[PDB]
Amino acid sequence: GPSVFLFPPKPKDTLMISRTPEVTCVVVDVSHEDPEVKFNWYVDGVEVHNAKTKPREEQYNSTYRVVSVLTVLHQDWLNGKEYKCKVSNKALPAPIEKTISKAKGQPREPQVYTLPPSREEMTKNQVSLTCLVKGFYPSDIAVEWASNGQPENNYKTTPPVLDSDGSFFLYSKLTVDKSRWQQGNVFSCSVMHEALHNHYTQKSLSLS
Amino acid sequence: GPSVFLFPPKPKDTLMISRTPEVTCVVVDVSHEDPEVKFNWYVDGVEVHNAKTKPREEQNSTYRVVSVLTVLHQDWLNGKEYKCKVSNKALPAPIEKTISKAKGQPREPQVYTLPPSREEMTKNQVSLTCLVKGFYPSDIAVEWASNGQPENNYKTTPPVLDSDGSFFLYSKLTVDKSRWQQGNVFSCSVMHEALHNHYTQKSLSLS
Amino acid sequence: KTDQQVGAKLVQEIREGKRGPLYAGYFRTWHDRASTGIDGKQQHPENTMAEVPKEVDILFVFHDHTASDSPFWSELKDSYVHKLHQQGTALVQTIGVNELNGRTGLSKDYPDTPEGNKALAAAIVKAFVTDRGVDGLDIAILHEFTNKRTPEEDARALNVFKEIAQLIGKNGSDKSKLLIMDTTLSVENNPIFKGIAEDLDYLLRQYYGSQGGEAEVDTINSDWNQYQNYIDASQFMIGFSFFEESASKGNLWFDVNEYDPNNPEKGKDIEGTRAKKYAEWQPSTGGLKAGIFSYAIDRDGVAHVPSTYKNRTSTNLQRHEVDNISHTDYTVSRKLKTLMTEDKRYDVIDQKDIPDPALREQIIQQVGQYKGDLERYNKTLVLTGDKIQNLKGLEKLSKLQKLELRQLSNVKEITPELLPESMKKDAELVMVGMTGLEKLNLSGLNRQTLDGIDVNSITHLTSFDISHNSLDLSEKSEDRKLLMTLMEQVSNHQKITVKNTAFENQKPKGYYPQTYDTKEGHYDVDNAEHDILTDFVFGTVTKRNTFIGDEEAFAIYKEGAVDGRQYVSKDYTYEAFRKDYKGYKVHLTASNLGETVTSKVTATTDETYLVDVSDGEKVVHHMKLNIGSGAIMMENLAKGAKVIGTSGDFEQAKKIFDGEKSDRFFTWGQTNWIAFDLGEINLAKEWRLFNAETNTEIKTDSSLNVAKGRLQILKDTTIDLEKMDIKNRKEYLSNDENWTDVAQMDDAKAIFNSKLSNVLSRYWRFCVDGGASSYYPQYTELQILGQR
Ligand SMILES: *[C@@H]1O[C@H](CO[C@@H]2O[C@@H](C)[C@@H](O)[C@@H](O)[C@@H]2O)[C@@H](O[C@@H]2O[C@H](CO)[C@@H](O[C@@H]3O[C@H](CO[C@H]4O[C@H](CO)[C@@H](O)[C@H](O)[C@@H]4O[C@@H]4O[C@H](CO)[C@@H](O)[C@H](O)[C@H]4NC(C)=O)[C@@H](O)[C@H](O[C@H]4O[C@H](CO)[C@@H](O)[C@H](O)[C@@H]4O[C@@H]4O[C@H](CO)[C@@H](O)[C@H](O)[C@H]4NC(C)=O)[C@@H]3O)[C@H](O)[C@H]2NC(C)=O)[C@H](O)[C@H]1NC(C)=O
Ligand SMILES: [Ca+2]
Repeated sequence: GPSVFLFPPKPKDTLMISRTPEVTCVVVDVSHEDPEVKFNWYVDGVEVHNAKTKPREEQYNSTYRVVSVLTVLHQDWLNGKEYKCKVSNKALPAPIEKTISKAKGQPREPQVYTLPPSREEMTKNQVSLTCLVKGFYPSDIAVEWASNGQPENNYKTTPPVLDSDGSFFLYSKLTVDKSRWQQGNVFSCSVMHEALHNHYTQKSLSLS
Repeated sequence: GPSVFLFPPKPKDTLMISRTPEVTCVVVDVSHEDPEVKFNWYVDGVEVHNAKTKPREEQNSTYRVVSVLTVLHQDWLNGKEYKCKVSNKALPAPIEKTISKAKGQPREPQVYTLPPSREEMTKNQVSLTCLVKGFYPSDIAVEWASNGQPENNYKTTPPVLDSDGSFFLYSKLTVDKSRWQQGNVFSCSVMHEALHNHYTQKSLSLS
Repeated sequence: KTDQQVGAKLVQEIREGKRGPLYAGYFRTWHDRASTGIDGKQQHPENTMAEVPKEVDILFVFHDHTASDSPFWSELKDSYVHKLHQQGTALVQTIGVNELNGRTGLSKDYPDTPEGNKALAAAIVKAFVTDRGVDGLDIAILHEFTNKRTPEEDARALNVFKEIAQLIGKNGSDKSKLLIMDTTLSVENNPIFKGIAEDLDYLLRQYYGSQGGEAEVDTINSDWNQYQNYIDASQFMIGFSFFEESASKGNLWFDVNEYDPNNPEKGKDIEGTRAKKYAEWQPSTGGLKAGIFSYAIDRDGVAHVPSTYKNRTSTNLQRHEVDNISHTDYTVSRKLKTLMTEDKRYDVIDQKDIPDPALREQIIQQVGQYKGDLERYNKTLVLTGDKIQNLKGLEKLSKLQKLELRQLSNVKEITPELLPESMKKDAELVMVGMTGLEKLNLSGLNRQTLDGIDVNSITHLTSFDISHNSLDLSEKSEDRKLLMTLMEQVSNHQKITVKNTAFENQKPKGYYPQTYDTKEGHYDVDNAEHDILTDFVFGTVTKRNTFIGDEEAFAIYKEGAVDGRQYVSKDYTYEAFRKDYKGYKVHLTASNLGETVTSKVTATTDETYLVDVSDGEKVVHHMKLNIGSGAIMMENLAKGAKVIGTSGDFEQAKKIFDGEKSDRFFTWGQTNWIAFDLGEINLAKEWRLFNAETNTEIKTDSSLNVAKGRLQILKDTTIDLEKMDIKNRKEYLSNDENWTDVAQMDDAKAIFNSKLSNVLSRYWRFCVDGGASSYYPQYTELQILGQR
């Protein structure tokens, strides 16, 4: 029978004014025989009709997937309102109801520290610019890098890790050619979190 | 019905001669009514009889049953498959779960210790950082030390897949700023199959 | 003679369609008793290909699991083919497309080059046709879900396939061999089909499981609508599948009956099966189909696993009695073949349909040999030669799209009861060299034109009747000039009377004019309502573009006559002819650049509008409309304005001056401001704010609208913000003392427009003072409207 999965918005989208956050609802293993899938969306038990259902997508022979995407208001999400997705189908005994809301708990402001390469790494053609973000709660966060106003894109960020004080921390690691580091270019580590002013801070990192 | 989880050995145990690595097999949600749980263990599809089943544990009216197979360091590191097979009356067919070490050219970790940020030095506790990058497979172990004694107030990130196919992580030891400024030496120990004797140490002191 | 000289006669008589409707079946090699696996062990002893009955016209050898050194292949070549040929069953070898495209097989042994692909093709014919001892090749080109084939792969496949078509098939060196494609791709996503269709004997479309709609054949009819442009219906074959053993979700089609615990033989009943549906199904157009085929004919008669097992899987496997292997009688196959051959549509065309033997011959060669083809054929029919006496039976070609009558010298009469009903719905009618024709009656066929009638070759004409058509016989019409020739032809043999030159009672159809004249309309300031559609975008035309503006012009049109004989039907109302201009909308952009949708304009003040008139799907007319003296078109002076400061995100503020409403500006609060620079001083006459709900990307509720705000200009008329330090600039623009209000907003309108007192200002600021709710207010676009 059909299953339902309800995914929350990307944390950057909830926190940034330039972006529009979305709750997404996926129905998998839909039969070819009874294909009509009706979605109903609720925000604190209040029906909303502004959702946008994408058409079916054959996964394998005679089995489809159906996604519905509800745009959310930044404030509603951040105030921890419940988003309920209700799915109906002929091959269901009763409709399926899945709910998600934002992680509750006293927010704690992230502390952002940029760390330069190790002397030992400077023997290599590419060096590692590091950004430490610690002491934040909840674990919803987004980290990006930049340089001269342009996005730097060759980076990887660790998942949040629970620290011993109940808060979270992570590391992001931008990799750059040593040449660019030594020439004295400035790099920026952008952190986005609900407990920051305007959900945003930037720390810089250049050669001393 | 009953579920099965098969956990690999702790990477330090596979890599250190002082330690004995173990594959562990856990059966959860066993009913009071049909409680008999038989385990069968296989190493490259070859049955082994040296496993050790611990008795049931009420985790209501539902038990948990753990079976622990000791492994040989070489077998694990040569990437042999460990299969755990579970039988029960409340199972339609037996459950078979397998784990092995990730196959692939091993790559030696590069260990770099990073001192606190200038900005963190305004605080009563500061973060000593250890970056380990470019290692494969992702089985690794990181510890801290100072003056021969273990430092224990640290957390390490899970391995993260880098863009070049290797792994990296960060370990973050937290110390009182006083101890950092007084010029004590700290060590970041890394244990991995691609290191000589599966071991290196990088130092970190005030500069 | 030989196994190859017998097989050539099967292929020939199959290709020429002498078998009636065809039944075919894919036999799975690994269910023949001769088949062996890689370990050289027998796989299934229960069945053999030799037992396939004569009702199976074509047996497809479908290979997997059978090892390539198996004794099966010798048995197929040396034993089965001989046995099957004796009853008149052809063998066809099925190979996959990956055999051609480089992915597997002999294609990885030959380079993807013009010469390499040719040599490969010949290697494939030898490997899979000549050496296996069969009568043809069937390429299987299926839908990929995951590792979709590269355009380079499909292009190769086609090139290899076309080379195979040179060796075997209808157009090959060796015509003793069938060439077939089976597929699961629609024409739109099947580029190989399009390229090879001309060389195929059959396309075999697999339609296992439901194909949508009440009768579960939507996809078949929709697909055929495309297939018919590339192949004849006589080449088209649809397939169902039998129940395969141990089939999981993804291969459960329910094309045959389910297991019944009280009737072991239910699997052999074809009543209420998709199999019977496909046997019965025929195309709407083109003609009767070639036949049907089954997948896994070795499973003929086995009941389907019950619906309750519909979602069983390879891991989660719930086996059933019907998953066991069994000998088959091919009971279902023989019932489905008999059904089709007993269908009355496949009855041949006889003298009861078309009496004239000469006409019957030609129609058969062109449309098909079955009664049910006549109904469906929807292309061209060219009738020629002096043997045809009469055209009786031609009326049965109801869907014929074009009829060409060429040099039919013994045809003396054409009446409307002879021609097909398609002639009343604009089918083409050509006639050239009708030297024996004396009477041309085309009355009551709604002919909108006389095109196709070569009047000069109709040299023995004595009478004609083209009355009760939809012709425009007005003075400057081509159709009148053709009528004049028809009358001159008649006048050569006898005096022109009414009894031999009927052309009256025309009801010409109305069309919308393609272009309207008025490019610049004008009204006085008369304080009256005017209608832009009635005044400027009006009128109806004929098929020959004769313009009738109004009722009065239609009256004059009706009074028209040839030789004092009124040709228009008297009982034909203007209401019928005229176009109603239904769903025509008028889009009006003022000098304000404000937009409205209305055909009405009350001429109260001086104004100029740009007018775009829409039929409903497209704009049919543009023009300007000056009310009175007019007004000079304003421009948005704020378009592409430079943001110089804001209380919020700097980059987001720039989206108020991009000219779309596809993104919004807001802040984490109920108040914000954006200061901006038009670059020069210009005369600002009005302003316009497009509020939150104007968003054309996310359907935005009006509760997110700006309720209150102020537009402002800088006080210091001539200050150089150019030369100011960034830090000072922000402090300066933030400080309310430097700004004078020039406009107020007090309404959460979707669009807010007000006038300005001829404001000359380079620098501006728009402050949001409050929202329509607690939700932080948004807006999408800001215009400052005036002259440069
Ligand atoms: C999806 O459905 C379509 C049909 O539906 C069509 O498309 C959909 C989307 C809708 O639009 C429908 O309306 C529309 O009709 C399938 O297409 C036909 O469908 C049937 C089944 O429905 C297929 O039969 C299966 O075929 C495989 C083998 O298939 C060969 O051909 C395929 C295409 O050409 C290709 O994809 C395969 O890889 C394979 O190709 C070959 O590869 C080998 C090397 O691997 C090579 O030597 C061959 O020369 C080459 N052959 C070619 C190119 O033709 C067959 O294995 C299947 O049977 C197994 O499973 C059955 C139960 O499901 C079971 O009863 C069978 O006995 C058999 O199972 C096994 O038996 C052996 C021996 O005893 C044992 O060793 C195995 O362990 C055991 N295995 C398992 C797991 O059961 C089956 O007959 C047709 O291929 C296909 N095409 C035609 C022309 O009919 C499409 O295949 C479907 N997709 C999937 C993933 O199922
Ligand atoms: Ca905009």
